[PDB]
Amino acid sequence: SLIVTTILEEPYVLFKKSDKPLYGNDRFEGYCIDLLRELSTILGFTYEIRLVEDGKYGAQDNGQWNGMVRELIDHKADLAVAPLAITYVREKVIDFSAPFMTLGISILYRKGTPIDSADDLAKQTKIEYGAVEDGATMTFFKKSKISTYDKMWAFMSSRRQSVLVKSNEEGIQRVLTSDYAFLMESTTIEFVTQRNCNLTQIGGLIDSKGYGVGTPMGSPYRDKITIAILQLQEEGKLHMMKEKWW
Amino acid sequence: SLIVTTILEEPYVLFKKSDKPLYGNDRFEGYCIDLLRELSTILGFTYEIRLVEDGKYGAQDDVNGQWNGMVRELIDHKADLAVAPLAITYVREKVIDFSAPFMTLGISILYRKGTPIDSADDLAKQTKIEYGAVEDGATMTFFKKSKISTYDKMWAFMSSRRQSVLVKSNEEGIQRVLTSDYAFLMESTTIEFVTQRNCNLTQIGGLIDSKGYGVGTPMGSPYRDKITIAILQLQEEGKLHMMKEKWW
Ligand SMILES: C=C(C)[C@H]1CN[C@H](C(=O)O)[C@H]1CC(=O)O
Ligand SMILES: C=C(C)[C@H]1CN[C@H](C(=O)O)[C@H]1CC(=O)O
Repeated sequence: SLIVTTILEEPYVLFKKSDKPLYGNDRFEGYCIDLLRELSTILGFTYEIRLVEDGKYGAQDNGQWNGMVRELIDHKADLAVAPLAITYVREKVIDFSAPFMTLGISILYRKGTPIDSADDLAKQTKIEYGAVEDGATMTFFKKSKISTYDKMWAFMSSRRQSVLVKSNEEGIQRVLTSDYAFLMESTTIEFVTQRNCNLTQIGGLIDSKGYGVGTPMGSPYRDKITIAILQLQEEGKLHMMKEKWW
Repeated sequence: SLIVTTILEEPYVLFKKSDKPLYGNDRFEGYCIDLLRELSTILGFTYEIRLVEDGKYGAQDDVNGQWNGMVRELIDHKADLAVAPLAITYVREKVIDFSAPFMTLGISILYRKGTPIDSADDLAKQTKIEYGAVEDGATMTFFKKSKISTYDKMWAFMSSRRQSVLVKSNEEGIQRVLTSDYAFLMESTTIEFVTQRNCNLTQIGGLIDSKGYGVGTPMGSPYRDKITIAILQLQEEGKLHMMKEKWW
């Protein structure tokens, strides 16, 4: 039996709503749960789903790793199945399957302003902007030497206290209730904009990355999961699953 | 010193044009060459570029189970890396390893502008307009393996007309499109290069699937995750994007 570490994030993983109380794996549904189930069928493993205790994805603080990334490092889990960005920093410490979805950083804002691009935000200060603290998105800006993104980070880091948030939900509410643009992942933006008609992605994608299944470094499951993902992708299951949940 | 297998394909890999004949790695330029050089700098390896002898990418001979092309080179440890527009596929992954993708693309349709043909389904449900792909390439293999109804049907068509509608290069496919009533199934990245250069050609519909190109290594090779890590760095600092801009 595999321990599968995950995190609450709609529509990837959520508590299934029902009257009768649900137990163990039944409690969960979502794109990632469907994925996990499809993988389980192809590969022939059983599993226990567990929500990462510290509720973090995985960042380096003292140099300590946290979240689902730490769980894999310490062998406290076999797989991480969540919207976990495949990144340089994470890849040095864990392994990732080939990506099951592709995405990019982009901007969440209200409809019908003059704001048209990242550069439009960067060259002003009236409209505040930020991102989830210590997430892949934030780290991209923190490390970027592209001139526009450098400026944005200078803005964000200096207003760290007030513009950086602890979740996508927190960021979304900010956008809805104040003059604020949220830097978030395009896949999540798409879900949100379908459900709030007054909101909209601004500009295009700022970068490119994927979500992958995480495994402890050197794990034999890696390429097995990779092969499974490619199979699923080519036969259009991954696509149906996106269509289902979006 | 690493042995790097590759193949001539614009704008990924090409012979540098010059009066004086050039030697070794100097002979080559392109997106993939730039990539290889950037990887070499990050990882600190030296290398020798070699064009794959049989001039194939990699399919399994379905009579005798022999692999060919760059995939075969890696399997046999005749090379350390394959750097080319080598699609990361289910069948190939079972026999070699791939880095994380340096480019994302998908199968699409190259056709002439301003017909009623709008999708793969439109092609599949007729026979007047012929269609095909590079023989034994990733695109053909996708249709050959697909259980999607429309694609299954397309493969029935193609395989039975194997004689005449499957081609040996992108270039051959393109000439076909230009000079007869034919739609060419090819990779979207290549479509884009081509359409920028022939003003009467266009992409029909959207992407039929999604895949990446990755650097190939022999299974269990340690180079894998090193190269992957290098690719993620290059992707995150926007160098991969600049490189595409440069060559397109
Ligand atoms: C905090 C969110 C939910 C996570 C999700 N994926 C990204 C990650 O892998 O860290 C983060 C998005 C972001 O940083 O904007
Ligand atoms: C025969 C072309 C040039 C190659 C290139 N990449 C794909 C591959 O990795 O096989 C093939 C495209 C295709 O099959 O349409």
